[PDB]
Amino acid sequence: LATLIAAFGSSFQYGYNVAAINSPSEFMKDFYAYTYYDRVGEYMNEFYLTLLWSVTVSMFPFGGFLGSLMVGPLVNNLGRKGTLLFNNIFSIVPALLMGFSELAKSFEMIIVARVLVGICAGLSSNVVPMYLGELAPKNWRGALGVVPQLFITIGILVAQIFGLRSLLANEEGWPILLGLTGIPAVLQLLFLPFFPESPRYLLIQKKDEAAAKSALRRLAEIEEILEEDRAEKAVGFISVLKLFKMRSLRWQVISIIVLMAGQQLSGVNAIYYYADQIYLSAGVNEDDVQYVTAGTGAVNVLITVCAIFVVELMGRRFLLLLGFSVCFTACCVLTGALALQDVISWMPYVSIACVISYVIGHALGPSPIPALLVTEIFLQSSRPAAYMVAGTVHWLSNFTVGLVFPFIQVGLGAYSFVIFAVICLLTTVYIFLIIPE
Repeated sequence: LATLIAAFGSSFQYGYNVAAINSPSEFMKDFYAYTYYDRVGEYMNEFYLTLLWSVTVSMFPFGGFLGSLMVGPLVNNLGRKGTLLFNNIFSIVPALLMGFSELAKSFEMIIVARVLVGICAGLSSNVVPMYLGELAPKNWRGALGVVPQLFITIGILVAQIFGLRSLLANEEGWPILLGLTGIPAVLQLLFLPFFPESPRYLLIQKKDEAAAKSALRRLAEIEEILEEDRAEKAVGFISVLKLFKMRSLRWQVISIIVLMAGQQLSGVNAIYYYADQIYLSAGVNEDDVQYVTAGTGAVNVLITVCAIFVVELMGRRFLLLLGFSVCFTACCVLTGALALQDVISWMPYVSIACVISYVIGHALGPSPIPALLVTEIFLQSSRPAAYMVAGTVHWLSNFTVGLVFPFIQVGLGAYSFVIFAVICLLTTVYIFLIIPE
């Protein structure tokens, strides 16, 4: 039960690394600045420290983009569980890199570690539902729709409570907080080895029938069912180019690009990355920020443990529309209470509610649904190529929002969220006019 739950818990390690850089950030930037003139001797420019931190944060979703490309040759060779072991021992390297980063320097042990810890996440985000998908029985499969998403939300919360001002978030304790991401990796390297392998991979790729049957009975019925990896071999798979070329799939491709971009450019990760800096940016006391972000993640989990049943029962289109609308109206009123701060103390309580109300709205339609629709609206042939398009749009949008947002709230100030409302509005219009159930 516990190890069964901790088997797919690689999603937790993703959720951890997303918010893991929010809390220590204040104490971390100092580490950059004084390390700089402890070598060079001159102070680092105010902008370049902001440019360098934007890199630290945005290397993670960039690494995921690279790492998500490798999932194809890896699982076609190493296997599902095999690849899952590969990145785990490979996840220890960036983990201890940040943990011992206290010793030498940030320039490598952090930034180069962030891209390396991103490769693991972008890689597992495919393999994990892939490994769990082939193991699951025929009829009962899709119960995993919001299930790993729940673990991502917990990872965010854990990083926030461990990133509390009191516990690991401080000058001396932050490397322990960063390096703590390797603990569930070394924890998974224990329980997973005696977990069953992939039956579909062993029979088809490895051509071993005895290896497929033995792991099947743990759970020639399913054995002959795997002949659908033969029938599908003749059907072939559409390329990424032919996706755009096909007039049949155009309003599909256009939609997932809009959904994946809209989801990420909505500024959802702009929060979990920058939440500490976001709350400070309006009404919140320097002490209160570390406490309120921890609550924002708690709310996020409560909505996610809800939306698992809500997503399938309430429909695909409505929840999607309702979400981007809430995320739109929460941006206006926020940009908003940020704009005029003279009404304090009346304003800041509103701003905090706006961030919470945004999280709630995004955690229903915008976050879970787009990934689901790609599996549905695309045929088996175009499904592998469709995934890559959606994936590339997701990570690179995630990349840019993590990149530009410090410069946005620096440049646009209290208007920082105006660009997100424009996105939410444009997305809500598209998913209204075009996308049906």
